[PDB]
Amino acid sequence: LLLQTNLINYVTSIRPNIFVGRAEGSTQYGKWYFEVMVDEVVPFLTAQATHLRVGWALTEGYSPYPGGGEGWGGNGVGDDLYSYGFDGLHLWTGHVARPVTSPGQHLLAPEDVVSCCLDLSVPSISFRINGCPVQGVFEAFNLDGLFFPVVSFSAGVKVRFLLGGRHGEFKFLPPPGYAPCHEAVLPRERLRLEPIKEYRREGPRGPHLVGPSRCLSHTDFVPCPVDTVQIVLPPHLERIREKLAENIHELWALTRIEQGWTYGPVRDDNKRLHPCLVNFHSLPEPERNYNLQMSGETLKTLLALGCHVGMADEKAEDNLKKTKLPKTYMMSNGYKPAPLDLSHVRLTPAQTTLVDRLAENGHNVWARDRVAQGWSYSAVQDIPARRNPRLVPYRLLDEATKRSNRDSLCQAVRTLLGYGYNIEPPDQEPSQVENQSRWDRVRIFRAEKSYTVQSGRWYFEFEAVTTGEMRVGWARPELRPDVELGADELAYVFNGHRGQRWHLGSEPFGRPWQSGDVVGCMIDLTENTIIFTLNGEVLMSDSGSETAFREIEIGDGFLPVCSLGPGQVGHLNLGQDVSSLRFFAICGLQEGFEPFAINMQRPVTTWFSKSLPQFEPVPPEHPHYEVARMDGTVDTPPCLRLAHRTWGSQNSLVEMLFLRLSLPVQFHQHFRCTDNRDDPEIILNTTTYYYSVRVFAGQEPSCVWVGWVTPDYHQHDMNFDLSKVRAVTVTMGDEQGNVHSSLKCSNCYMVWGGDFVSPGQQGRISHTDLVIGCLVDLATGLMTFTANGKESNTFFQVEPNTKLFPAVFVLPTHQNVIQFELGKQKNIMPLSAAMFLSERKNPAPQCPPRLEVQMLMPVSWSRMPNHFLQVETRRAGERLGWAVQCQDPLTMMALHIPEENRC
Amino acid sequence: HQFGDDVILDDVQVSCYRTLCSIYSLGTTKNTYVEKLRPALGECLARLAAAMPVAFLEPQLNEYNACSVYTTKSPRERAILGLPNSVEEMCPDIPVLDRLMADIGGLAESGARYTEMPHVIEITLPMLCSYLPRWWERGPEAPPPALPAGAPPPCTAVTSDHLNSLLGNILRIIVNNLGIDEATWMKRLAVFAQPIVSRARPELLHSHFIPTIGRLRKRAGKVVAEEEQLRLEAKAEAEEGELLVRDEFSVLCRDLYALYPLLIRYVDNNRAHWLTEPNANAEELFRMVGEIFIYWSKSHNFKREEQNFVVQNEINNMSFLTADSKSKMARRGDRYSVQTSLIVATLKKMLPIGLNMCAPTDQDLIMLAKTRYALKDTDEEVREFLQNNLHLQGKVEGSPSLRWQMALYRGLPGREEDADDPEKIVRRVQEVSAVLYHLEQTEHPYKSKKAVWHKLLSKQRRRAVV
Repeated sequence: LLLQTNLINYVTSIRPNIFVGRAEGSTQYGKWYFEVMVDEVVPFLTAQATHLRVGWALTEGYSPYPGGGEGWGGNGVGDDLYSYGFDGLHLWTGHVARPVTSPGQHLLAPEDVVSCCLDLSVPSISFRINGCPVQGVFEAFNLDGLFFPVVSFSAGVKVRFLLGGRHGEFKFLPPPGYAPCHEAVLPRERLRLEPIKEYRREGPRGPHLVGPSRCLSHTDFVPCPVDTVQIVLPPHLERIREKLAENIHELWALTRIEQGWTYGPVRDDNKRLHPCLVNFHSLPEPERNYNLQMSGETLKTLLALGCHVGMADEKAEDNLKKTKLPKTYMMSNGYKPAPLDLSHVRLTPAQTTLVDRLAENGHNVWARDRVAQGWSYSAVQDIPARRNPRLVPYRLLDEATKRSNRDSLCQAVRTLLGYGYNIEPPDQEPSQVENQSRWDRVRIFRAEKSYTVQSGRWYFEFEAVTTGEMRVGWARPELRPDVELGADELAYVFNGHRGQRWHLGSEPFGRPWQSGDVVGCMIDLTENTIIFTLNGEVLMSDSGSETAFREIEIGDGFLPVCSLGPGQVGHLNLGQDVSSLRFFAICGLQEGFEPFAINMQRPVTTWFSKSLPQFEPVPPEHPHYEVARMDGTVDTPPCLRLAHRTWGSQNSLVEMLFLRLSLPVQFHQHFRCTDNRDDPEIILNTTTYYYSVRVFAGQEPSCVWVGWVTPDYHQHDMNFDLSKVRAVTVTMGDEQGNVHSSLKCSNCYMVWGGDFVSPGQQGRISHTDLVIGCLVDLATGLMTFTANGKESNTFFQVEPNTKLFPAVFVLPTHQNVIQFELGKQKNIMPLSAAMFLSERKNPAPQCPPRLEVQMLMPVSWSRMPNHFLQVETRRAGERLGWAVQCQDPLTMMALHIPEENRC
Repeated sequence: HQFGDDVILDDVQVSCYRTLCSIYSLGTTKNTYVEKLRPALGECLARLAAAMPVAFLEPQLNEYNACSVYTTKSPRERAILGLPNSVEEMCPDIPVLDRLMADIGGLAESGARYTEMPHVIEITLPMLCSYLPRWWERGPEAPPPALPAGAPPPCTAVTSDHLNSLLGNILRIIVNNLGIDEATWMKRLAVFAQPIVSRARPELLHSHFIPTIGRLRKRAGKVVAEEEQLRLEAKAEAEEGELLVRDEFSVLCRDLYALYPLLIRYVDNNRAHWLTEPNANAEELFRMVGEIFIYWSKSHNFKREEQNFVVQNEINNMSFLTADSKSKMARRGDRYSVQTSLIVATLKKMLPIGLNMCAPTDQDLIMLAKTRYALKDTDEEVREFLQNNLHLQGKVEGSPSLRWQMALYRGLPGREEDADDPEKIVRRVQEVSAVLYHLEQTEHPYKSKKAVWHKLLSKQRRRAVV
C-alpha cells in the first residue's frame, strides 16, 4: 500500500552503430557474432551491486531512460522484452532473471570474454563465456526491427567491444557461418560507440538538448524497384533498346580504359583484360545480351516511372557524331571503340532528377536479383561467400558509388536525347514516409513548474545548433506533453525553421535561423508582451510590430520551453551565468530584463516529454471517452461501461484504444504440485477467478481484444493485432542439448474477438452481444477463455508471482463499445476476491472505488536528472577494440509504486 | 527574384542596354519635360541597374562574365544581329565605375548645390545606389562557397570601399544643401541610399555623421529658441512669426527625414559593436539625437511639422524599420503612427547607448532626477539637485539585483573606476533623465480620462445641429 523508497544506481547502455535484421528479400546476412572483454569491475562501488550485462537489443522499443523505470529502476539489457542480456549467471529478458548453467559460474569479472551469437534464421541468441557454452538460449522472439550489440552497466566498469577485423581481434573463433559484426557497418557510416536514444549530451558551453533520433527499419534494406510487369514497349523503342545496350557497353568499357583495362580472352578486374574492350560490334553478341535484360529495363522504366517517351526525331538518330577513343590511350588490339558523341546534348534540371531515380531503380533491380541468388551485404567483399559491399539499397549506398551509377545512367539518358527522342519528366508526386510514430517526433523541454514567473521581465537564450524544426518560447504550467507547441493556448513559441510564431495556430514572424544562431526570448509581464531577438536583433512581424505577442494574461504564469524535432540539437541557456549569455548585453540588459535564473545556486530543473506509453485513469472530462460505473443488480454484476461521447458526429476521434483495470491479480508464489448454487466448500477453497467483457451489439468483435497485460506493457500501436505482441522463449539445457526447461514470456495475454464469430453470410453486427470470459488459476498459472459459455482453444501458462491487469484493446465502431463485467461463475470467485486481501473469502462481486478503467497515454512528463553518468568511449587499438569506461558513481532515491511494479 | 541571370541573357540584354543607354544620355539635355521626368527616370534605371546581369560600368572584366552575350554566343553569330563586336563599345558614353565615383567625389567636396547637379542627384546617384550593391555579392569580398566552383575569376571590381565612399559622398551632398528652401529629392536619396548603408565602415560615424547631425541639433536649438522667444512675449504679431518657425520647423523636419533613415540603418548595424565595447563617439551622438528629441517633445510645432511632412510626402515610415527583416529573407497606423515615427524611432533605437553610460548604482538617481523633470525643472535645476543628493545612489550590498549588474558592468573593457567623478555622474544621469522622462510621455500619453467618449449631447441631438 505505502510507497516504497530506496537508493538505486544509474545504469547506462552503449552500442556500436551496427544494425542487423531479417526481412523478406532483405539484403542483410542472418548470422552475426561479437565479443565483449571485461577489463575492470568494482563489485560494490556503492551499496548496490555493480550492474553489467551484455546482449542484443531491438531498435524499435529498447529506450531505457536514466533514472526510474520498470521494477526498481536501473533498467538495462533484459529489463524489457526488446532486449536479451547475460550477466554471467542469469539470462535477462522482460525484467526477469533466469539462472543459467555454465562451467565455473560467476558474475562477470575482469579478464572474462563474453561471446554473443545472433542467428536470425531461427531466430536464436546464444552466449559463450571464456569459450565454454552457456546452457541457455533466447529463441522465437519478435523480428520487427533491427538488432544491435549492447552493454548495460553501472558506474565502476571497464569493458572493450571486440567486433572483429580492425575493431578488436576475437579471443575465440566465431562459430561457423556467423559473421563478425564489423562487417555490418553501412557504407555511409564509420564504426563508433554511441548512447541509445539520448535526450541530452555534453557540449562546449554546456549541455545540449537532443531531439529524437532518426532510426532505420529492417524494411529499409529490402530493395523495392518499380514494377516492370507491363512489358509493353513501343516498337520504335524496342529496336533502340538493343542499340542502347551497345552504346552503354562502350562508355563503361571506356571508363575501364581510364582505369587501365586492355583486351583479353579473360575478363578480370585485376588483370585488366577484357574481350568486350575492342568495339561495340566487335564485342561478342552473347556478351552484349548479358546487359540486354537490364538495358530493356532502362527504357521500360520511363514508361513505368510515368515519363512520356516517343519518336520525336528520326533524322537525328540517322546522323550523329561518334566519339572515338584516343590513339594514345590505346588498348592492345588496335581498334577504337566509337560511343556516340554527345557533347551537344543538354539536360534540363527536371531531367537531372529523372536520372537520379533511374539510377535508383537500376541499382534496386540488380540488388534484388542478387538477393534471389543468395548475396548479402558485407563491409568486406567475399566473392566465394557471396558477400558484396554494394549489396545495399540505393539510399543507403555511399556517394562515391552513388555518383558513379548516376553518371552511367546520364549517358544512357544522353543517348536517348542524342537520337532526339522526346523525354517528358513526370509530375513528381510527393509522399511522406513517416518512419517514426506520431509521438516520437517532437521532444519538449520545459522548466519545473516551481519556476513559474507571474511578474517581472525575464530573458533567456536558445542556440540553434541545427537548423531544422525546433520551437522556443514561453509556456503555461499546464502544458500538455503530447501537443505541438503553440498549437493550443498553452504556449507562445517561435519556430525558427521557417520563421513562424505559434499560439493557437501559426502566423509568419521573423526569419529562419542558421547554425549557431541564438534566439533571445524575452517576456515582459509588466507590459504583457513577448519579444524574440535573433543574434541580438529584434524580430518583427509583417508589420512594424516589435513584439511577437501582446495582451497576454498572466494567469498562472509562464515557463521557458523548447521543442526539438527528429535529429535536432539545441542549447538552452537560462542565464545562471550572466557572463555566458552572448546577446543579453546587446539587447535586453538596458531594457531592464533579467536572466531567468540570475540568482540561483543550482541549475534550473527541467522536465522533458518522455514518449514511453503509460496507463493513466480516463479523465472525467475526456471529450470522446466516457466510463460509467454500473451498480450490481439482481441479475447483473457490477460493471464498468465504456461509451464514445462523440461517435458519428463531426471531429469524432476513432483510433485504437488500450484499456486496463487499475489493479492487478498476483499469481501465488508457489504452484500446486502436478439451480446454479455455489458449493460452499468448493467456493471457499478455489483459486480460480473470473471476469468477463461484454462487446455490445454494433461494436465489431473483429476490433476487440480481451485478456490480460503485465505491468510492463508500453505498446501504443495503432495497427495492433496479436502478431505485434512481444514474445520470447527462454530454453535451458544440459551439457549436450537435452532441453529441460522452455519458458514462454510475454506482456499481453489476449484473445481476438474475431475468433468467436461464425463465418455467416452477413449480419456480423449480431443481435446478441459477445461476452468473452477470462479465467485465471492463481495456484497453477493457467489461463483459459470462454466465447459465449463455450471453452476456447487458446490458453496461457505463466510463472509464479506474475501480475496481470484485466485489459481490453478495442477500436470503437459504436457508441456503446465494451463493458467490464466484474462478476463470477459457479464455484469461481470474482476478481474482487483476488485484488483485495480483505475479500479473499467473499464470493459476492464488488467494484470498489479504487478499481477503475485506465487508458494508455503515449506521452508523459518526466524529470531530467540533475547529473548524468560520465561514460568515456574510445578506440583502444586495432586488436584491443573499442573501450567503454565509467568510474564516478551516481545514485538517486527511487519511489516505487508496488501494484504497478514501476519506480 | 534574381531573374537577371536567366531572363536578360542574349537579346533582351541588348534591348535594355539600349533602354539604359538612352535614358542616361539625357545628361547633356536641359528641358522642362526632363525636369519633371527625372524622378520617373531616376527610379527607372535604378531598378534597371539592379536587374542588368552585365557589369556595364566595368567593361574590363566581362571575359569572366558568363551571363553576357560575349560568352554565351559565338563570334560567328552576334554579327548577323547588329553589334559593334566589342562589349566596351556597347554604350561608350557611360563613364567607368572608377571614373563615375571620382566624378561625384570631387562634386560633393566642392560644395555645389542641387541646381548644378540635377542629373547627378536625380539619375546618376540612384543607379550607383543600385549598381554597387548588385556587384558586391558577385565580386571580391563575397563569402564564396566556391570549393568546387572557385576556378572562374571574379568579373567585377566592387568592394566595401566603393560602397562606403559613395555613402559618405551622398551624406556630403545633403549637408551642402542642408539649409535651402525647397528640396523634394532628399526623401528620394533617403530611399535610395538605404541599400548601400549596409556596408558602411565604423570610421564613417566620426567623420561624417557626428558633424552633420550636430549641425541639425544646433539648427533645431536655434529655432526652438526663437519659438520660446515668441511665446514668452505674447502678441497678435506672434502669428506673423509663428509661420516663420513653422517654415523653419518644416525645413528641419525635411532635413531630419533626409538623414535619419540613414542613421537608423547605420545604428542597427553598429549597436552590437557599441555595447559590447563602449564607444565615446556613439555616446556623443546619443546626446546629439537626444537633445533634438526633447525639443520635439517640448515644442508643439515640431510635433505637427513632423506629422505634416509624413502625410503630405507619403513617407512609409514602415519600410525604414522593416528593411532588415526583409533583407534577411524573412493596418492600425499604416498611414502614420507616433510609435513608428522616425524621431522617436531613432531614440528608442539609440537609448541603449545612453543607458550604457550610467552604472546601475545610478538607478536611484534616474528615478530621482525624473521626478524633478516631471515637476518642470530645467537642466540646471536637476544638476544642483543631483549634486547635493550624491549619497542616495544605490548600495550593492543592500540589493541582490545590483550584485550581478555591477559585476557585468565592471567586466566591460572600457570601464575605469576614475570615470565615477562627481561631475561625470551628475552629467550622465541628467542627460538620460531628460530622455526617459519625455519618452514615457509618448508611449503612455496618459491623455485618457481627460476626453473619453462622452456623448455629451450628440447621440440624441445630432439631428438638431445638422
